[PDB]
Amino acid sequence: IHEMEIQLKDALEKNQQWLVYDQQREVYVKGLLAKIFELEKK
Amino acid sequence: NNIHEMEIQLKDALEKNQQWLVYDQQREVYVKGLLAKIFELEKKTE
Amino acid sequence: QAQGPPYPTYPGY
Repeated sequence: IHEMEIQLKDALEKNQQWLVYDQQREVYVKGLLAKIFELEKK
Repeated sequence: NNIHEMEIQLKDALEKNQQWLVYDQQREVYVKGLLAKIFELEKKTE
Repeated sequence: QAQGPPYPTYPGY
């Protein structure tokens, strides 16, 4: 069918987006954790 | 069947995207905690 | 090809 052919790439496209977003978010979270480490040094 | 290979395929992707959503939602909760800690520390150290 | 998260739960949650 073609409703699921669409559903499939919709799902796969969204998945690749998650991977991209995740690595961006992880850089952001590491930054917050690093800032806390620095602030704790004081 | 090609139809079955595509559906097994869709189910896998949907599951993985739902897992990513759960994971990211938990990260967002964790982030709120980090931001609160930073705010507290910044006023404590001035 | 599709990938899920590194862990089922986010570290620290």
